[PDB]
Amino acid sequence: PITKEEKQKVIQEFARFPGDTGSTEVQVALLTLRINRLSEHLKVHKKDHHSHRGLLMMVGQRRRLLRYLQREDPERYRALIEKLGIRG
Amino acid sequence: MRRYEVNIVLNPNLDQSQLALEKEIIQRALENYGARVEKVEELGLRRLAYPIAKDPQGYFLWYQVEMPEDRVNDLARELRIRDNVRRVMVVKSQEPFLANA
Amino acid sequence: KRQVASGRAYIHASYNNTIVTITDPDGNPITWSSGGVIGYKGSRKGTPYAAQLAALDAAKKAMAYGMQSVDVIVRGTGAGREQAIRALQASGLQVKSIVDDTPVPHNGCRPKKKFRKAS
Amino acid sequence: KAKVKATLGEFDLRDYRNVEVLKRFLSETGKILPRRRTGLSAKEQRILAKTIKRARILGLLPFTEKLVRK
RNA sequence: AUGCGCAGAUACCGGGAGGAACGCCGAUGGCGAAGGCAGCCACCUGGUCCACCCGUGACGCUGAGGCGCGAAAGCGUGGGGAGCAAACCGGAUUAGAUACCCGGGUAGUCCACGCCCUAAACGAUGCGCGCUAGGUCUCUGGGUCUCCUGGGGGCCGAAGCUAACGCGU
Repeated sequence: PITKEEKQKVIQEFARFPGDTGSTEVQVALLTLRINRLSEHLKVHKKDHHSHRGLLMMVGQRRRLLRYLQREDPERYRALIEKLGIRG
Repeated sequence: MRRYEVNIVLNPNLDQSQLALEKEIIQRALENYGARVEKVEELGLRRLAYPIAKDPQGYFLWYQVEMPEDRVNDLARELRIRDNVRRVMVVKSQEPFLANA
Repeated sequence: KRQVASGRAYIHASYNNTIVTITDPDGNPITWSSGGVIGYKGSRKGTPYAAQLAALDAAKKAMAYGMQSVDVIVRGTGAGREQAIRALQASGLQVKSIVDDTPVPHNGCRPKKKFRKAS
Repeated sequence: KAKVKATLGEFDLRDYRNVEVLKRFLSETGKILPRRRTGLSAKEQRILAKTIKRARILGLLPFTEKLVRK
């Protein structure tokens, strides 16, 4: 899965400041871990459609957050996709 | 890497040598797969509630172990290629839920 | 023929017939009987009375081998279960102990339309 | 009747080796007893059914018995 | 009655092979968006509920088209094949019986991969949010644990609604 220290690594890695757990960039990073792990799972378990529905939803929730950032701060919006390597 | 309970039921007709040969064949496999061993409990001879491999009884091993989760299947796979190995039942360890006081 | 002091009486009690087999302590048949083995034919072989005749026939045939007591093992639920049992008790031939061991799948094969009507 | 919970003190109903306790939860035909009879709660009985089954696979408990004196 | 049985069947005991389905637990129970999901074990993975009140700062709702999922039966390729069973082959029944009952039986039911895209796919009730008495049973959290307080499942039913039947936090 995804361990507390794995998560915590990624939170720190992205947090806008010390103690930030809920920023738009933290959220988008945490989502991306999940999507990536989940994507790996599904390339091997092609049949597991119930999970693939989870995936569609995460991806949705990602794209929505990104649209938000992109509109509030086209700058850190660009920072986040460089760092993550996605949406384009 | 998480904590499990390895159950083995062994053939009940073994002299100290054939018996402790199996065991060392087991401790081998166990190590070889990543399992350090917390507690143990050799309860050996117990009377089965139904005949297993034609036999009215079976010999009971019980390790408690930590090991890498992804090997746990592959271990018990191997663990049971032996003939005097009659059951391998490996179970994720668990908080002891209780009733009555 | 061999002496078998005691052994086993199997009642196979179906809706359509009752058969009784009597075996030595190891379950090898000694003698048997049934509704057909007595005079009856078809429908009557069911009937509690057929059961009686058959149990009695099987017992008397078996006392011939000097058999004197038996364990009973019943299988099925069928018009003649208990007559077959009461018959062995009343046959002389001492009944040591009755067990029901009717088989039952732990959910297994699809049954015939006949025994499925509960959908 | 009596309730099979009312006959015991603390027992780990996740302990699939304790045949002496675990066994008191089966019928004479060796079938998992209803809660009507066990006097456990839903949650508990769920964990019991799970542990008994384990015991069974291990050979320490019956799947069935023959009913005596029918 | 067809049928099976003296090439010894039925019943009974021992050994083996195989396929399919999981008794009791089992619920008026639970999970999932639906279809749907039930022996046990591991691993991979989806959703969701509670407490803390810590982070972001309206980032929300819905959703034409698109894309994905979608019971059964059916289609293709390759396996499998125990039991069941359209068709079909017989036996009865009948005024007749291309049926109901009985004995057989192929496709199919099972697996893998690719199709099909349907249904009484039903709560015959689209999705979200706010508001408007209560009682009682229940699953699952939390608390100061008579109870109080979330989230599910039920029934009775304030106000109200309804052609009525009913519906009714």
